Amino acid sequence: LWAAKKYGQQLRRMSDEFDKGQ
Amino acid sequence: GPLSMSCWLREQTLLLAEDYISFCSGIQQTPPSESAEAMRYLAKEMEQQHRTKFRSLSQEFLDTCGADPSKCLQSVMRELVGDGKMNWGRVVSIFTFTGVLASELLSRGENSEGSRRLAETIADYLGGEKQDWLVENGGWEGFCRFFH
Repeated sequence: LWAAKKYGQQLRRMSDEFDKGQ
Repeated sequence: GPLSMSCWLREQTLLLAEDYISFCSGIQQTPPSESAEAMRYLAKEMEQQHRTKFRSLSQEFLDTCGADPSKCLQSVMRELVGDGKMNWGRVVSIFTFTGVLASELLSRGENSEGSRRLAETIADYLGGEKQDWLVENGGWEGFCRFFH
């Protein structure tokens, strides 16, 4: 696991939560 | 044509990114467009919901990236959507993250030139690399209506 993938996955999870509330 | 549409989408996105970044840089001005008003609200909502994590990520990012934050941001955006899927929520997170990044660079004594480069990176990526998805979803006017 390298930095860019770490940060991308973190942002992905927060985006998914944002969709759950929208 | 595809080139004409991409150029237009890139400019529309640049204006939007520049406005949000300025909004995050202490400047107070009325939103220039309905889409800007929407992005200001939504991207700050996402920040408020994850403020500590965004702050920590921005500082890690800038401390591991080095010379070219724009290049590093392209790699993050690529990995964010690395599962082939694209949606407006992921777009919002790109704006939220870049807004925090821009604010951190200003806190560290950098000039507004770095802010502009990040805005252009967002514009090139969404308006160029993701032009087909943007178009099929109605562009930034579709973004506005999707979030009512």
